[PDB]
Amino acid sequence: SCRCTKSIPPQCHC
Amino acid sequence: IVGGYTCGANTVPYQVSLNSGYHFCGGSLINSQWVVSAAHCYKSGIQVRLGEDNINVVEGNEQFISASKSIVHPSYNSNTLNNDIMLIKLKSAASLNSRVASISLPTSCASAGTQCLISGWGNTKSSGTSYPDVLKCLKAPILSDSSCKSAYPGQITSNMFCAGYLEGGKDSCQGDSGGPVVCSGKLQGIVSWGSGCAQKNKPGVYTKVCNYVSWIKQTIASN
Ligand SMILES: [Ca+2]
Repeated sequence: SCRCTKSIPPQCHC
Repeated sequence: IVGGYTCGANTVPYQVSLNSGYHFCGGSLINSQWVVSAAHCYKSGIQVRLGEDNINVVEGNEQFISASKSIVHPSYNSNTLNNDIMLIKLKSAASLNSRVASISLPTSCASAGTQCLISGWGNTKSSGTSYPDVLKCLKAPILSDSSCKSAYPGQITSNMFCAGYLEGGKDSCQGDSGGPVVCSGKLQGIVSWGSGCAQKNKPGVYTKVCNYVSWIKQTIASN
């Protein structure tokens, strides 16, 4: 599912 | 941090802010010259900021030190986020005392139900965006593996653990990455990822530090 790292900015995947 | 509280100046002395003209990730001071953070926070030109509370104002007790080298775990996979851990060596040793202090590495892994403290300068909004000036804190429990894997089927490796609340409302969020998850005075986790922030049945996922103690020690010893 759409998951994102909690950095600024986030890095998202699915 | 969503649904947390203001820590209070210098109550989390091992917390660091990674800065590149703005705060982008957190980290934990493990000794006078080494910081532990998340591999995905890697970038060049990192300035480590210690002893911070209000990240937008110089209030006293701050130490700004450039990163000498950043060591991302060799097996870090940016797609799966497996092995999401990075070590940063400081150009100069930090001055330790009360306002700035290191956190200890664990001797054993933490069990489900263990209460931990998560801290950071990340988004305080589950929906929208609101970055705080001061450091936020959140007490959260480590969840069981079965619940963690039920929430994120096929995505949880042995190097990760979930912590937080299944009912939503309290969680780490963007800007908190790389930050500490401290339980019983030991660094047990690193803020890594999640499906959104503070959403129902989607707790935060953290790098399991106890699986990397040997690697951290051997790497520091060689650098
Ligand atoms: Ca400051």
